[PDB]
Amino acid sequence: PAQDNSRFVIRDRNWHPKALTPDYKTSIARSPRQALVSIPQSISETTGPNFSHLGFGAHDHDLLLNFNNGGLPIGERIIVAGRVVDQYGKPVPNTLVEMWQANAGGRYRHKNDRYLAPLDPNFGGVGRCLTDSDGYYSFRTIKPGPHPWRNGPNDWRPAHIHFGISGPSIATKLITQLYFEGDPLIPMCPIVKSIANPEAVQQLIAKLDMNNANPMDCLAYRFDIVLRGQRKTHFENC
Amino acid sequence: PAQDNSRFVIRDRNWHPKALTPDYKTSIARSPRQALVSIPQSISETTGPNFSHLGFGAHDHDLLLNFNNGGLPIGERIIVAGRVVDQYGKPVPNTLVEMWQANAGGRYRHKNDRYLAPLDPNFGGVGRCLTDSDGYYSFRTIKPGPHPWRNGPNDWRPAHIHFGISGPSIATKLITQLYFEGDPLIPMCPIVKSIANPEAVQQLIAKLDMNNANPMDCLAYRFDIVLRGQRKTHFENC
Amino acid sequence: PAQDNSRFVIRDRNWHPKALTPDYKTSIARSPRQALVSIPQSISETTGPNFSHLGFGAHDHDLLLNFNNGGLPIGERIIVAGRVVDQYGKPVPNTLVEMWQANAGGRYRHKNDRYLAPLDPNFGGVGRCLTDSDGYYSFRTIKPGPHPWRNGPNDWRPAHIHFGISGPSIATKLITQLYFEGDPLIPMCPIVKSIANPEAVQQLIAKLDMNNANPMDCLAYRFDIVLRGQRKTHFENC
Amino acid sequence: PIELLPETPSQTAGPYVHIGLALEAAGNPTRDQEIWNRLAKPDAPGEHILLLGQVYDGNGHLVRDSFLEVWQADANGEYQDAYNLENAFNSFGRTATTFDAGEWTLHTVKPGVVNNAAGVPMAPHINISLFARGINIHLHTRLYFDDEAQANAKCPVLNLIEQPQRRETLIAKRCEVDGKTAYRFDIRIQGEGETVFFDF
Amino acid sequence: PIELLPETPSQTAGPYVHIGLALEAAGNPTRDQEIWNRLAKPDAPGEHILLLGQVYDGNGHLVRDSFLEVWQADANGEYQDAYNLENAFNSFGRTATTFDAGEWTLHTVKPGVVNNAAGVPMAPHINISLFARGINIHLHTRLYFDDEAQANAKCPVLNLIEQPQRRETLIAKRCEVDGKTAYRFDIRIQGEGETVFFDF
Amino acid sequence: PIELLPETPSQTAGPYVHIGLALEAAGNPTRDQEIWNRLAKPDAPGEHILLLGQVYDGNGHLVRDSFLEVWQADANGEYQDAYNLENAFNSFGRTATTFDAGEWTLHTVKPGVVNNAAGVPMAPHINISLFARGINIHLHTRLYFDDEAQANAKCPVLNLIEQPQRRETLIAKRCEVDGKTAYRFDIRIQGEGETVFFDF
Amino acid sequence: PIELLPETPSQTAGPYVHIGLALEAAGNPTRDQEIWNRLAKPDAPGEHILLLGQVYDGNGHLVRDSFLEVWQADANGEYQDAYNLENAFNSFGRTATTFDAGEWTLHTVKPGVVNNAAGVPMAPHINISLFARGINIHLHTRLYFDDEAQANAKCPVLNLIEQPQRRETLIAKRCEVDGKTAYRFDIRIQGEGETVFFDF
Ligand SMILES: [Cl-]
Ligand SMILES: [Cl-]
Ligand SMILES: [Cl-]
Ligand SMILES: [Cl-]
Ligand SMILES: [Cl-]
Ligand SMILES: [Cl-]
Ligand SMILES: [Fe+3]
Ligand SMILES: [Fe+3]
Ligand SMILES: [Fe+3]
Ligand SMILES: [Fe+3]
Repeated sequence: PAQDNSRFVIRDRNWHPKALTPDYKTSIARSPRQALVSIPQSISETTGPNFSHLGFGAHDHDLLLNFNNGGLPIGERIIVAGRVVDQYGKPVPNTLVEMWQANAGGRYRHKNDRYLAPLDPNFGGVGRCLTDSDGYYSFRTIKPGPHPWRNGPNDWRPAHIHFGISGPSIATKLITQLYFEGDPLIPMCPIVKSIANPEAVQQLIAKLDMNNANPMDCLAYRFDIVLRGQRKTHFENC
Repeated sequence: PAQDNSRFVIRDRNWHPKALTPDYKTSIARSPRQALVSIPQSISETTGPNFSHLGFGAHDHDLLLNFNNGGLPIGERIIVAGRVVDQYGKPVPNTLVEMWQANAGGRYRHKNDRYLAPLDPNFGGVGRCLTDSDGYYSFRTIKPGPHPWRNGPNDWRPAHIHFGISGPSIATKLITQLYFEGDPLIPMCPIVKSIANPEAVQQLIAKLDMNNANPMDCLAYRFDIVLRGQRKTHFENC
Repeated sequence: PAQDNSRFVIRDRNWHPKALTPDYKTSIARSPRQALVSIPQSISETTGPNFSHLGFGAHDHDLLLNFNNGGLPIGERIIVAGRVVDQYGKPVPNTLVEMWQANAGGRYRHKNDRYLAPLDPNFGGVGRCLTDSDGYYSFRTIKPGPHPWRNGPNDWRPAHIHFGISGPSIATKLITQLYFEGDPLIPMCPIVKSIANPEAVQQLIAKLDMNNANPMDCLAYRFDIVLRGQRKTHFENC
Repeated sequence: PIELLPETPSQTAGPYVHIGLALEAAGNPTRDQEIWNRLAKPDAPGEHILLLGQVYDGNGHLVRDSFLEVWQADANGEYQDAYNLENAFNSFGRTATTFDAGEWTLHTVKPGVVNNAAGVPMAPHINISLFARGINIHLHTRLYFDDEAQANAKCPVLNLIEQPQRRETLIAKRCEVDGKTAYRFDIRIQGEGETVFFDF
Repeated sequence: PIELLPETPSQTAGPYVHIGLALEAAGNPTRDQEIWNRLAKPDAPGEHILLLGQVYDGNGHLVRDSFLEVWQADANGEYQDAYNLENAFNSFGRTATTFDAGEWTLHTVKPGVVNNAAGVPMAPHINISLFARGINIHLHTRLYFDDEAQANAKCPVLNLIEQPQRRETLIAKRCEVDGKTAYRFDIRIQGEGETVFFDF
Repeated sequence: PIELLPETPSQTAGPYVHIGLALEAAGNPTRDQEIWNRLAKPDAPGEHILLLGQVYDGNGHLVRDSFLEVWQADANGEYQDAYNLENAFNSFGRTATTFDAGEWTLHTVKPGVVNNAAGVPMAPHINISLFARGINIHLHTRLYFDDEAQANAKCPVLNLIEQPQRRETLIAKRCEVDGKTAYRFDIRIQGEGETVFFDF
Repeated sequence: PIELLPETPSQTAGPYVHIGLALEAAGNPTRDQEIWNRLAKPDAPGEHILLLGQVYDGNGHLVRDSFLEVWQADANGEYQDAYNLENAFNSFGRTATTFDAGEWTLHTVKPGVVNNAAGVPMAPHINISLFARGINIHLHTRLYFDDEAQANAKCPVLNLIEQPQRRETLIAKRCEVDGKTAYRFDIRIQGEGETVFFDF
């Protein structure tokens, strides 16, 4: 079983996006109006699943091969890699990183997406990876395309990859989005801008990583993830 | 009996904290949602109690002695002094200044304060003082400790002393909080930060006042209060 | 037995306070007037006591409990923690850190302290801690109050905690004082200002460390210590 | 334009207000002289009334830690500013809600009519200022009386409330409590039936 | 003061969350191993229960694209972090609301009792994280049980909710579904009966 | 050029050093294990000696609040770093001057000869560090023995003191105190007969 | 912190101080009224005394251009601030050292006892401010009397001087000059027997 022997740095909820961010229209009716109730951390909050023994398929991290229906997907071949650390700089090893994204034309393989850009018969758009003993993960994929959506009358998501990271506890678990260096859709996006602090937004922007590219093959982007800092309990019930 | 003979500069309700300031959680459900109704000033608003003839005990302004149970309170001995003026810079003589605070450990002597830092048997936490004919008041006390509170999961009040000042009318009556120079908790407090203007926050910070200190005895802090400007009526009902 | 196997970076005696610093009056008659005599480092200078096997009591590092006379001390509950490293940035494991301080009111429990702020029956003022295998130490205490002293006619120590750190040799042994972030007494103290470089003074200021605080319980301050750099001998007697 | 010194900004009175401002309520020993909820000694001129009320947040829940300050004319419609516990009557008082029932009480006389600055009579009223944890600057309101319909209908201050329906939030409800004339004045800080609050 | 690396900021999970996290519900093929809504195989120890609920927005309308992650103790009150689809019991699971009825289900056992950090027993509960389009950072809540009324009344987490009426929002209602103990736990994100959400 | 992290700067130990570092002296209760002035248990090898001395400021007045730390080889000229109050001998000790007489005392053995880094024997010596109110960084010195004239004459550390007259400030004076071998080592911080202080 | 107007900084009185402050001693004509060295007319109450002293620099050499201002209580221990050359007694006076012998004199009465601010009796004393070329800010000292040994031993100001030997520097020596009680008070600005100077 799991034990309560750690504490996690309290979240800065003005660094994160707030609940009510009206320019992102769906958040209006889907945001609480009451204050969140602060509770102290107990074993319920400071523990969480470890996926070391989840069975991973050989292509789970590789979106160029995990939806093979006779060929390679069309689009910019890229590696997406990085390190998952906590706020103290400590690697987060053997942690689950999941990702999902649209195809090269901004079309999602989801029954609810009727955008007129076509599906790619060799692209599904889901991956997962356990971090290594040093906190590293990597994916191989196609760079996604921007996506129009029914928010404002001419709103377009920047190219983006959705990420889900478990970390060591249910307190550290995070869902976020990766954006791409220099994309001029980024400052126009009301989802991006649900984050008030521009320095926070910068933290979501993956950087072109030529050092990690395969020549004549695929480019590479770096996306590092910082989860809440973990420390030992001290001077508790004494 | 009191007369209608003066008008008070209208409040700047963007200088004062707004009613709704959600990081201060309790304000969410205790802020009106309708606009305040502006009314002209009449004798009802422009008069107020004069406390010159209230009977003040010898130690009402001295917290080192007003709760004597056979010793001195523990903690940093301080004079808290200043002047009450209005916005025109005019002194406010013979006005009621009241104050209340936690002990040295951040413990309030109030049944609903269950913070685990102990009470101090020689410390109550309450004082009052009428300003003298030139607008000056002073207290002697112990510097209050920071106090944790159930807002966010790791929120702490800066050291603070609550103040209530009557002034010449119910229009000028004010409750506020004094903070102390250099306290690094100040910028992190959602009660302080209910004030949107940083220059307004500065008006609440008492300054270390070495010139007013008793050597080998007690330090001193200076806290001046500005109440609404009072002017004569002019050109009314003509 | 100890061996001569290391050399320590020479002190910068313009970084440390000079011997003669006349605003600190007691230094006038207790500073040598002849130059120090430089001697090369030998086994006498490059070894020192290891305190791993000294017997530490359960509360030697906890001032909230190491002077228990039937209650908790009054004042602001705090963790004082940090790391001991050398100038190369190398951790100093299993080293002796000792500390002593006044109570919440600036009163020292010492027969020659006759300051009129009362003693606290549950507060002694002394702690010790061996650094762990990664260089970390921590104490739990009450934040000391400022203390007036007979130097100039209105001089007050900032709140401070005295520190002694053994390190790997008598060459590294150091006594210093910790001060607290934002304390406006700091720039006015002739003991602080015995240090001529303002950047040296900054190295003595503990920082409020919210991430290390126990919510609803105690705050925390971070104080890291840098001891002389230790290197191997090289090219000696050849 | 002309800028004066800025007013010292407001802060919440906080949950422990009572200890500085309502000593009994905190669990605290009182001093010899306290500013409290008895505005009229038994021998004051005018009609002796008990005032009571409860305070509700925007979720309909009792505000048990609120503190009220009141200012009113005597029966003759004059404001008595020389505060003194020897006086038959004081125009100023303080009260607070109990940590159980959440009810405050005031012992006073019905105020006489007072004119506005233009000479227009206002309906009899008690000026109220409301303080509490979560209230960053105090809320101003007025307590009028349901047995003064004629005067209320003509009050130049009530007539400044654009919607008539909102005027009713300021009208205290007459009853009897143990044979004495009483009025209930509930305050709703937020939402359905929100009490009118003033700026002046 | 001490400043650490800033946490990577949250973003909405988005409407297509099912693509990466609920593969069936998206309409896509599943991999051989999936994290889903069966925390207990028939052979697991404890009382086997069905959980179900719907999720409402501020207008009273179903959230048909929401995604829930849960974390609960086994029947002994111990958290099982070694996630494995070979286990009879996993402490963690995932479920989603159908785009049709808007209802999620979970197949699990009732959790045993867990103490808080101070050693006070918490009523049996399931920790829930709610994700969806329009939800910028996930909402944390707890599902407690209406057949644990006496434990719930002593829970030190429930007692941190200041108003007793808001605690009700966390209490799942017991029923029977096809001969199995079941509880309904509906979530109201905003407005009348808004579900209590936690920060920790 | 290469700059490393700067050393944490020194500060005075201050007048109340004893309370953290010499608990008896302050008027304070001691803990079970203390670092003090008995370096050798009665059964340690070597010649058992009492060391004593007083400390003078630049006006010739006693420094009653000084604190000394000492480091020395055992009789065999080896440094015993594994500090342990069970040990027959420890190479480290602490002492202090009484608030009356101003005299400190150490109970130890005469140290054996130790070689410098070049292999040259140094005369028997005790390394001393002196702390006090008004001393901003501690003063390093050495205690040599007047009955080791041959060795002293040849010490590569004593020979680094340019003036011979100053070497004599480091030579402790042999006596007997109640039949036991003793040496007096007075320190003059400043002025006539100023003790040699070292930098290393 | 609070910063006030800064005090106008001191400068030396300079060698020609006698021009403005000691008109005779300069060699210049005096005005009709001069502040000088007779604090008592023959008719003043108390023991009449002559005071004299010389002033030495750090080399043991006379300061022949020094100027002293004194302030003392009358024989009853009361300070007389209403300066008037018609008074039998003034609490204030001025004197200077002759360019020839280097000696100053004052004609006064022995001051009575004055309590400190805490009500503890101070031994009889004269407050002195010393001015001269080379003295950038004046030096404050006190002249106490050797026929007050027992009072001097209890003086709370003398007892602030940490070393008993330095207190001696403040004790004037009683003699007889032409049949009058006299005391010598020499001042040594620097070095061996340096006179205690105060800050207040
Ligand atoms: Cl496979
Ligand atoms: Cl690995
Ligand atoms: Cl001002
Ligand atoms: Cl560091
Ligand atoms: Cl309850
Ligand atoms: Cl003495
Ligand atoms: Fe407070
Ligand atoms: Fe998306
Ligand atoms: Fe100190
Ligand atoms: Fe000149």
